[PDB]
Amino acid sequence: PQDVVVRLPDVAVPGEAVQASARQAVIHLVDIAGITSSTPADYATKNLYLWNNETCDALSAPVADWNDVSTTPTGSDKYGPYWVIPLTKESGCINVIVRDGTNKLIDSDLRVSFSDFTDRTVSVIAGNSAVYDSRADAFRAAFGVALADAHWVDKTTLLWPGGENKPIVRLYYSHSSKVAADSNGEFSDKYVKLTPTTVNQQVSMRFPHLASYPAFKLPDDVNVDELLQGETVAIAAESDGILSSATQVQTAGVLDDTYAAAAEALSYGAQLTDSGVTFRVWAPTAQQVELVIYSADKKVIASHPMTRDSASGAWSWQGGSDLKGAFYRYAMTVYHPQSRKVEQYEVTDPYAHSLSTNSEYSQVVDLNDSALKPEGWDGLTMPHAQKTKADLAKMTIHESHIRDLSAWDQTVPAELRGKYLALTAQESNMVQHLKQLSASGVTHIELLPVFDLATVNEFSDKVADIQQPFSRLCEVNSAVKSSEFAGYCDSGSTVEEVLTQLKQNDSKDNPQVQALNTLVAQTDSYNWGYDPFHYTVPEGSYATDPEGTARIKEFRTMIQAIKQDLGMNVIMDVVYNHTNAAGPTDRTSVLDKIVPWYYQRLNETTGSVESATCCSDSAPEHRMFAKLIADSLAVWTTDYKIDGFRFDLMLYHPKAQILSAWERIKALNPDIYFFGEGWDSNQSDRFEIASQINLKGTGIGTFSDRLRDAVRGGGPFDSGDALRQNQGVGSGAGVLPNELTTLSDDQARHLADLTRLGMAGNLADFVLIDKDGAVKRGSEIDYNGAPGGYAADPTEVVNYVSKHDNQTLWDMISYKAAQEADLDTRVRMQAVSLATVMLGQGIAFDQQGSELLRSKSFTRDSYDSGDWFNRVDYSLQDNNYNVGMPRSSDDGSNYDIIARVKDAVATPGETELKQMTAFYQELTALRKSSPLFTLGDGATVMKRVDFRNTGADQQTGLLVMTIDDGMQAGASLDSRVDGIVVAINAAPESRTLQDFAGTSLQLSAIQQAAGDRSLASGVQVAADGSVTLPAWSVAVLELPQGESQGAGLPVSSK
Ligand SMILES: [Ca+2]
Ligand SMILES: [Ca+2]
Ligand SMILES: [Ca+2]
Ligand SMILES: [Ca+2]
Ligand SMILES: [Mg+2]
Repeated sequence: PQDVVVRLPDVAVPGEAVQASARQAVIHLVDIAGITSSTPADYATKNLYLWNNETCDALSAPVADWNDVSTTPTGSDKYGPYWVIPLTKESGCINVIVRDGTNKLIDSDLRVSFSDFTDRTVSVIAGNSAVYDSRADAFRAAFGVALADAHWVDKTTLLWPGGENKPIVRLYYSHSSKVAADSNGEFSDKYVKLTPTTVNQQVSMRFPHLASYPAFKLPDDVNVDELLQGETVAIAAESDGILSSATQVQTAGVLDDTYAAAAEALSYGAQLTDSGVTFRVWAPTAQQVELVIYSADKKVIASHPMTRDSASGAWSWQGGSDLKGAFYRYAMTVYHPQSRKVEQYEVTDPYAHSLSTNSEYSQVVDLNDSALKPEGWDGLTMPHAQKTKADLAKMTIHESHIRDLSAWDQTVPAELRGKYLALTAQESNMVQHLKQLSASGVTHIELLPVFDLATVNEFSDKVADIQQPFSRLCEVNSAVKSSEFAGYCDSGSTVEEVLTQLKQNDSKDNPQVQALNTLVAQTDSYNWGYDPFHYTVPEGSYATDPEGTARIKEFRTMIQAIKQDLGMNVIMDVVYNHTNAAGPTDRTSVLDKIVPWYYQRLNETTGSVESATCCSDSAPEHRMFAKLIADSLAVWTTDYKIDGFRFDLMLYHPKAQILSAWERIKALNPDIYFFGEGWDSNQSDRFEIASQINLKGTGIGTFSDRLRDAVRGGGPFDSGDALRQNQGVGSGAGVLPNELTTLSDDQARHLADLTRLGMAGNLADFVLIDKDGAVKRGSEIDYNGAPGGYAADPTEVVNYVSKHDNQTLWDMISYKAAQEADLDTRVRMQAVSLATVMLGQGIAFDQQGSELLRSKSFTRDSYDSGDWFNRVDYSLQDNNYNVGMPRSSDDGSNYDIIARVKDAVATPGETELKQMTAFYQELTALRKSSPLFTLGDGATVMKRVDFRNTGADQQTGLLVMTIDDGMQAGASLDSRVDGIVVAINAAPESRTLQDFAGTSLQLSAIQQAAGDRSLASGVQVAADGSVTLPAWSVAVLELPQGESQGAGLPVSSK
């Protein structure tokens, strides 16, 4: 109360010096440094550099010379100088650099658009790149709250660059209004005073990315709880109280430091107890939280102020058991820093376990009700074991989507198409096909998002799908009436029929199938679904009824049909790395409405929600989102009997957080498998990321992109001719070049190093002979500058050559195969490509439909390309190749290479699909045919797995792997063989192996049984034990085991 008062400068908010007249523009430079009076600093040395180019041309007399200082102010007053600037027209823009001498005062090349500011009278500030409509706007920005680069990281620490070595540094706070200079131009709100200090070790451990920040300390007795109830602003002033800066404050650090210990010990959601129903939501900053109860028809029937727990920041209320089945939301009164208002809105439960249609209301549910279980649910067992590393290694995954599975299948009842329940249609083509894949050794179905997505409208009246009349499309899609396809609104045919008609004159110059599908996408039922609305409710649109609990039992019914009828385990894709939206207004913003700025990751400076994932990046590094994630997985594990989880963008999570969720979930079922994908994240400055490298030895799997790229050819950024030039091992790199490629023998040999290493589990320490005949460890094989091998156990590696994202395997082969490769050869290229995965030691993963040569008509990113481009035809008429040019916005620069390559051979038909399916089941039956294929343990792999045909003189494209079951490896794991040879001859020539002469090698039984339909058809094992391999073939051979264990195929010490 003896304190210096922080205040604005004792001047009025400036008006405008001059308003531009006709064919003029005007620019003010607001001399804020000067208005902080003392010196009337002269403006002669101030000048404008001005020029025309092709974008902004409106200047009338540019002075192109850079060193000409002559463009000095037209005039000036106490707030600074201004410039009158002649122009050619009033519609356009002009380029401006602001200078003192030749020195830039604003580094950014400024541009003033006459579209934005129609009075072409604008203002700018030295050191700021923004262009304001008036000097008042600029003045208020300079002395107003801006950005959010202050971080209240624990109870008594504030990191803020803006306060560095200023004499006055304060935390201002206002419960009910936003902090602002009052009528006196003074900041009269309450404040805490901050004194300079040095960051803790514990704070630098928590926020390494902020450890260079100037630190400040809060009095030890500050009432933290009360400050976090409203707006908080950090302010810095000079010794006379004139404000230097004010910024908003990011509070997630202090929120964990104050509440997370207590709040972690509580359970959340609408919880059926024995004494009724307990509701609890975490809202440590909220002013009020009322529980609103809704009737079935969504009328308010009760509203309860909840009880705040002071230690946790959680709010709770207990009601009657009759509340089971009731709809509810939380009515929040809470300050949101993005809008700087105390907001009032109703939000669904982030811990919701049941919802109304389209997620508008959460719903009280007891998932343990036998009425939400199909008959026998409680005794449902894992058909495949996941205990030992060898168990895990046998995992053979079929990555599928709910509509991809059943949308086009006429043999699924119509009401079940695109539905969880399609999986119960035991006579359908789709289900019978999955049953046979299971019998042959596909072990796992992996589901694309079946949690509650945001992007499909669950109100069936608001949706039109291609099996329905075009008129319905025009009814629900207002853009169709004013499109080139409007005439079809009265046509009388379905949208699928119209798309069929559009194929005929579809081409790179008339991409009309795509053009119509783009509109169909906006309002169909189709999406991959990587758009989280609620993390722990099934998706509503995949139920026959999305209103209420029905989806819970239909979902479990599907889980039962997969494990029990189909005999496969079930993996869920999960997307904890982002939310669909944030802020206080978006319909699908849930977490960020209830605890604002806590669950999203924000830029350290502006406080904007980062979007590096695509969308609204979440903050799994914060304790209560880590809890939300683990609690969520727990429900999917226990109540839905999910056997494994695949994390989208896992490397946006801290390694420690993934490992913590894993230990928590292993406590419920120790056999649950975790894995994820990651290639992009640069969150390394904030924490140790859950990456391929950092996860060595943890037992968390990661998708490997090493064998993928090497066998497909190229990489995901390829476009244009590179898509054809970058051939892979599967499409003839080196051995069957196409007319565009320049791949050298050395490059092709490098691809074979990557593939072999992946077949041995992509281990860091696996020793192999490289392309030049040198000894190398896996970590020493280059993958675009990084260590290639990175795992400790093959169970940490998921191999694949096709997946839902990027082009299907078949479309890649169509891009890259030489013209002379005929259709039958392309089918074998598909099979040899998949043999490197299926016969490798890594866990085997594949896209639903590779066994049908699945195509997407070259679409590279089909997440919103509808039933049309994602079609899988289980009646086996074709593979959905050549059904139209793909989406132009993403594949348009590829139209030239598509048109060139597309019609090289005929489109696969029933004969090729059935042949591929046999190839596929052969490969999966081989993979599970001996324990040697799935050793599980890295040290065992290194002990037993070797390769022949290596070095600079290798026969290009021939992969020969040996797996030892003989004396030098230890126990005999397979009673019937002393060893196994895997020979993949991905080449146009027949090849002969002398490596095994004299050993009584013989072709495996499975392949001999397949006969002329085998991948090994035509293989010759001669008397002397030499082996002839046909072009484009896969052979699995074995050393038969005698009365006891033999010499097998010992690995050589290199
Ligand atoms: Ca103006
Ligand atoms: Ca949904
Ligand atoms: Ca869509
Ligand atoms: Ca044996
Ligand atoms: Mg960053």
